[PDB]
Amino acid sequence: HMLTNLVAEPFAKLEQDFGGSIGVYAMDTGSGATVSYRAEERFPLCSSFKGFLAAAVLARSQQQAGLLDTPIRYGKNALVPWSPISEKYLTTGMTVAELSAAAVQYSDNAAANLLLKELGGPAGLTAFMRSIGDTTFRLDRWELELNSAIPGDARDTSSPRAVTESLQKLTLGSALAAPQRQQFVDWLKGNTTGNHRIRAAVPADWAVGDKTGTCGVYGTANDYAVVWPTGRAPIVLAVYTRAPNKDDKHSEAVIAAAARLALEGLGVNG
Ligand SMILES: *[B@@-]1(O)O[C@H](CN)c2ccccc21
Repeated sequence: HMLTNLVAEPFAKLEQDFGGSIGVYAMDTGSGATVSYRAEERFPLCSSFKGFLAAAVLARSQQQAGLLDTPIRYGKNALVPWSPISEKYLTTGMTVAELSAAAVQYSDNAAANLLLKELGGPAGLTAFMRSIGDTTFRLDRWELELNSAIPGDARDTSSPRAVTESLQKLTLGSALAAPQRQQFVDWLKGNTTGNHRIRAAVPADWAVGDKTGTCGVYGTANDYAVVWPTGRAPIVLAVYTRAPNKDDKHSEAVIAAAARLALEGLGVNG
């Protein structure tokens, strides 16, 4: 507690202007100081689960040395909306590693569903998260049904805090072996969908990896990231949003602004 919210930031005004709710957890891994706002509330994961999905695949690859190289062929019926990479390889197949990279870096939905099947579905991914000590995360459905973002529905949700804690374990801690940890970091660093979210609050000369989520309804969107400011320890953070009405729009700018406030609250000069 002593190191949580040492410096208050105007998150309430930000979410009121947005017309919804913002949840933020940010950790300075050097000192343990944190910024926390609605951090234990549940928010829909949307596509943000795909980062943890790739981490679960990497964990399995520690026991299955041929897994990442395995070629996966799929039919047209596997190509659900927003599959920008896997649609280009329908006639050839893709490797497990390629599917994982596409799920992380392009939010590819066909890739995500194929990898979910490899792990035993939503319960298999949930079990992986339990195995690293995350008791909050739950995945319940597949793409695209998991994006419904219904107010009060706990399916396919986590909390900003648990997201940040799990992200820390996987990217900086010991939940993955060192080679797989760096592969997970590298996939996050190569994400293409997050330039207007946490990255927009991070100076260009700092390293950063992230995974976004956008549900398309209920103003529900999010991003989580690991950030390496030069000269100090890395920061891990998560920013999640939702809003009360089905046709409320999400805002990338609100996510970037919340990330800026989190970094300011931690005293990280940007
Ligand atoms: B997921 O939140 O990320 C992508 C991009 N906005 C996507 C598309 C369609 C459904 C879910 C998701």
